[PDB]
Amino acid sequence: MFYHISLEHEILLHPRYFGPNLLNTVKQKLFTEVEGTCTGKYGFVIAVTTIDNIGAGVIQPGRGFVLYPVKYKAIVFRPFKGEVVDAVVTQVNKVGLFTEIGPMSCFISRHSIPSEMEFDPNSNPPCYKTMDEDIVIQQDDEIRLKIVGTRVDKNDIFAIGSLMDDYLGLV
Amino acid sequence: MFYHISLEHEILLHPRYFGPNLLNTVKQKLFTEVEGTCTGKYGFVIAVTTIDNIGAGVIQPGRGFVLYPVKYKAIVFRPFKGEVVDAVVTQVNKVGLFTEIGPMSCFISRHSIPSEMEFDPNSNPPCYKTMDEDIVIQQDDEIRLKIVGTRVDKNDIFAIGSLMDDYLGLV
Amino acid sequence: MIYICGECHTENEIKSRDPIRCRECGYRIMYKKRTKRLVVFDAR
Amino acid sequence: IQRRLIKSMESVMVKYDATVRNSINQVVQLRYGEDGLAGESVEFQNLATLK
Amino acid sequence: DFSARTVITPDPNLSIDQVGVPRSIAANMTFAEIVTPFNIDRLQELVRRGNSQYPGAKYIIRDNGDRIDLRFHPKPSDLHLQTGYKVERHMCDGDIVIFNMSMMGHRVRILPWSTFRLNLSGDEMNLHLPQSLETRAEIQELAMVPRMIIVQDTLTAVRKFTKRDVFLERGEVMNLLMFLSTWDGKVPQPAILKPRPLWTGKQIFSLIIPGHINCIRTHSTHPDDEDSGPYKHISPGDTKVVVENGELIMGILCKKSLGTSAGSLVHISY
Amino acid sequence: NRLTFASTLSHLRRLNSPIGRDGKLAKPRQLHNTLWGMVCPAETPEGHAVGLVKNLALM
Amino acid sequence: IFTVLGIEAVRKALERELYHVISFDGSYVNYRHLALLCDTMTCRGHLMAITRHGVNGTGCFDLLLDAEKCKYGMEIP
Amino acid sequence: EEDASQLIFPKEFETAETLLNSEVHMLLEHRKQQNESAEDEQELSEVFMKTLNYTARFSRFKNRETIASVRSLLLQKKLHKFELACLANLCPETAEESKALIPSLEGRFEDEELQQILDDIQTKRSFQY
Amino acid sequence: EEDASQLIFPKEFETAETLLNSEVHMLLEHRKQQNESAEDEQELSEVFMKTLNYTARFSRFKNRETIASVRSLLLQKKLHKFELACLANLCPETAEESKALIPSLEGRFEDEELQQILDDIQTKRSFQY
Amino acid sequence: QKRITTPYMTKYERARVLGTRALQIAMCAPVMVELEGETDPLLIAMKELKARKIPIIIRRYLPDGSYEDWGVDELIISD
Amino acid sequence: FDQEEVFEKPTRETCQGMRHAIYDKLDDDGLIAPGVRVSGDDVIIGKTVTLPTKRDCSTFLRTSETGIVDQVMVTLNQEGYKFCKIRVRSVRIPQIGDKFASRHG
Amino acid sequence: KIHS
Ligand SMILES: [Zn+2]
Repeated sequence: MFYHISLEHEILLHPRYFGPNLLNTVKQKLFTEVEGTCTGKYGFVIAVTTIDNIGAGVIQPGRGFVLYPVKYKAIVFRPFKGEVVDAVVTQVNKVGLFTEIGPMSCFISRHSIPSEMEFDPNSNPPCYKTMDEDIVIQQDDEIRLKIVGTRVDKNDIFAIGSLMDDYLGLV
Repeated sequence: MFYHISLEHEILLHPRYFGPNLLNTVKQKLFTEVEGTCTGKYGFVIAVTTIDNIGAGVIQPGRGFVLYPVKYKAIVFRPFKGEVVDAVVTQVNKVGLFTEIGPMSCFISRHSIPSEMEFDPNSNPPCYKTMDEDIVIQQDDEIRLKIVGTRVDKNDIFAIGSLMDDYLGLV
Repeated sequence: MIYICGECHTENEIKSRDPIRCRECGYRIMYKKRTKRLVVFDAR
Repeated sequence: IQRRLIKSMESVMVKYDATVRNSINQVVQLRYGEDGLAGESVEFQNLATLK
Repeated sequence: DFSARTVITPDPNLSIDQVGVPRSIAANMTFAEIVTPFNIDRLQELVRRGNSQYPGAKYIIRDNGDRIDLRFHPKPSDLHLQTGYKVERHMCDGDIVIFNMSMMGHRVRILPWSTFRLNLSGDEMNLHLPQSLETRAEIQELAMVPRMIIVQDTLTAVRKFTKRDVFLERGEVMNLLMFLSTWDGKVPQPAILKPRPLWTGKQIFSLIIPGHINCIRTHSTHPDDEDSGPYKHISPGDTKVVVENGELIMGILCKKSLGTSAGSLVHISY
Repeated sequence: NRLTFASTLSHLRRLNSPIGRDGKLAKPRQLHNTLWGMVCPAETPEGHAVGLVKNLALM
Repeated sequence: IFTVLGIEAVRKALERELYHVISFDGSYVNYRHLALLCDTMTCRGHLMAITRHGVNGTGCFDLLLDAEKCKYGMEIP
Repeated sequence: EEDASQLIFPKEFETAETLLNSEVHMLLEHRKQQNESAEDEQELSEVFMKTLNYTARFSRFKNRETIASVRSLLLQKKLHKFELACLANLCPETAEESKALIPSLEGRFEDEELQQILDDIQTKRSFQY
Repeated sequence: EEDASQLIFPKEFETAETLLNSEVHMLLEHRKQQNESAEDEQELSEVFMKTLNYTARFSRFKNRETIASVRSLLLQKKLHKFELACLANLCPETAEESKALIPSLEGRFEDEELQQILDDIQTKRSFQY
Repeated sequence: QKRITTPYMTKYERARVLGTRALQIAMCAPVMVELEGETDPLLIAMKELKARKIPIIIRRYLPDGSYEDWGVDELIISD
Repeated sequence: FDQEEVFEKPTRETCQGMRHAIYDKLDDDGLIAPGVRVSGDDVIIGKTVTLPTKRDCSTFLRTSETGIVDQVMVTLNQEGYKFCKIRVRSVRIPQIGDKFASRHG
Repeated sequence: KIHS
């Protein structure tokens, strides 16, 4: 889910960037450190809107690197547990549907999929279709799923979804 | 340091030991599980004096292993931080004196040793002796040291000592 | 392996990593004649 | 409806004190069915002391 | 151990609790069993069979928890097992399976063909096998079909069978009584001894009724005025069902009398 | 659908009910009188999408 | 009925409405099952909508081993 | 220990205001425009591109006026901020769908009033053709 | 977060009563005797052997009577249980040595009274020859 | 003593007691009753319940937190 | 540019990663000729990727049905790369599990 | 179905 937050990030600036208008270098540096990354607590930081303020630069003893606490406004994508949200299917395998909820990728297990659905390796391309053929989930298909749980791995958030709940599927 | 404690240990008993007087098997089993081991919280369990009581055996569902909570009286060796205690030297190296405080082994760093002391590789056997030769620490020498800190590793407690404090040495 | 053109139905030998085209036609679809290893058929 | 009803009564059970309680241990009914009898063994009959 | 779903077909011969399963599906499914001296030889032979033969074991688990695949069979010594081991022997006859939150357990019977067999009394299903013995014992004690509780092809024939018109010759009676599991072994005395023996349908059905259960029911085509008339006990149309000492003395059975309801032969017997 | 020749013919003449506000407000699933001679009444897929998909009449 | 007669009266009214629809087609359901549903909804003193989540255990007793009863017994082997 | 259905989550996100998928696309577009031309910097991260496609594909509104109208319309009610974006992003067809997908709404919204809100969103969301 | 000098340690050890190095040897000997002969079991763990040598080497008392006398003598005073074994195990020569080695004693013990206690321990500890 | 639970044994208790005992029997557990060739472990435990020899003691947890120790032999089973 | 797909027999030596299956069915060109019976898990077309030694990525039978390849087609796709299609023919005998339906009902 |  998308939110508007005010976060704090300590920026490490090399003394080489102590030239005129060094604040510009700090401002542009913040567009690379917290931009495009995925903090495990607040989720993916997709973009940064503006900068609130830049704190005083404290020089760390011994290290010689000035620390600049800067406050900025950014939008994060934090998947809350037990939240239903639309997703896009990127691939389908016997294990289960592989979905894509925005920047992150959510995996759907076969057990979580309703029993009526049955994987078909013959059909080109693969798509979980039930016997009645009423509902079929192809690749790049907009489907709604509920995230039972989320786990953080290697500075990334991996989500697990399910469709056992009512009104989860193509609609 | 040696203490007298009453600990709790859940004993896992196989159904094969459900024969007559099975309580004896539980009693003898406790003399192998908590005996000779080294818990990281209470230190080395050098010996067990007696058994207080044996609780009711609860059968774990599915597993089929009956769990017997048993209370026993035992003596532990827990090295408290910042505690001065006698030690026995087991080996001497350029890095520093290697001591032995009962069941565990405590290592003394060269820096912690007083500056007056100087390692002598020529002397057979090695022994940290100062220039004045007044005090010499040979192997198997009873010396007093203060444990600055202790760390738990692989179910064992490793202690670090020092002799900078007054009245630490051969006396 | 030996293939068959889908237009003239003539044998044309095509090797590995070779363009698929019939010399007599230029036709771009080729078929395989048959395998010399026969199978067992039971009337059931 | 079937799924909804089960979820709202999944934790409802009869305890050893002949009382109906949920996971939170709240008393739903003092006695199961207000009588404390199973619904399978009961048989239909008409007592003839009122008609 | 979820199995591959397959279509369902009926099988009157199988008991309602029993379920038919093909060899191929049972081969994939495995049931871990703890080996004991009383059945040490049974596991010794099954493991020797191998995975190529249907009565085999997919894996064998030692006391330390190591699993050895039986497909390769590298050493004969590894094949040998000790007491207390766990062997994932393939499903065989007599095992308990559970399928469609209330689920009914069933006893698996191996049949040659592929489709599942169920004694209904179509849609694909997947049968689940309880690996643990504790839950297997619990399932067979409370989740079985008898504790959970007739086809339309039998009720229609039952009404015709119990009709007073139906008369069974000695030859016909023999075949019917052969299929009767709850038979004392003694042929009942014919209702019409002369000029030739002729057992009525009710007499054969009387042995079908278990024990001594008494109940009174009415046929669907039972005139209301018949009960008030003098012929209430002797029904002109045999529309009144009465059972005494487990014997169907009179009346044509139907869904009202034999089918599940507030009062019925099946309900009273239960 | 090339499973059967009849299926192929039906698919080519297949019709779809309107979607969105127009379809939502109306009752495309229900069979109307105007279908007489224009859209086959009997032919309709079975399921939730019953009556939404139809087939053109022969003539 | 809740705002006029109270939650207690709703329990009977809810039973009647539930039984009325169930008995309309001739089907019958045991009163104990029907009463349980009404009691759960009104257990908190106010009408509660049935859990809309609709996503969908023998632990009230524990088996304990006794050494006294194990004094007798011979191993099968 | 957090669950969206029960409206439990870290206290930090309480101060944050939710954003719509279509609205975020505008913010991403503003970020994309300046980076592409305003300053000579490295190409945007793959994460930024991935979310841009997701927002564009699921964008339920054409222009800011439609987005603002829905935001203003839902702000008048007691809708929680978490439900503000979730309802608009999901676009439930009817009131029954929204409550099942959003358990929170059932707590303080009736079957009739909410239906009058979802249908309003339908009149705002624009279809391709 | 625990320090012996400041008398801070896990609350569990408070109930425990300290033991002397020589006294522990007796307990180990009792454990050793039964295992060796009373029951046929596996040989004692290497940890048990290692501590047995440590206690025997640093055993400051010959028999139980000497151990009991020192324990009773120190029990009459307000000596903390942690200091009870530590003082006896260390056997400080003079009062000044004990306080520096044991910071706790300096809090509630004077330079004169404690000296009268350490010298008593000296009269009890037995030398080889 | 002072036990207020029903003297009879519930079906759930019977199923679990036999199941747990049967699992124990399969793990080389001793059998109190005489063995007359019954190989299947469930049969061994079934007759043990009939003879009132199963060592298992049922601890019924009351909803208030109290527990009552009811022996299988003490409980009245239905045969 | 570095890695490309090719059609050839995935020999056990030249190929590092492979799946346990019978490879005698494939011909010198990596394509099974018409008339060969195929049953269970069997490779019917040989494809390998020259990862930066090659890794096997052949295609096996979708199911375990026993069938005989009917015809084999080798072509060039729109991109110009070699492209082939093969039709596996199997005979199904009606059995107890097959579903039969009348013209109505 | 079964072959799958
Ligand atoms: Zn040609």
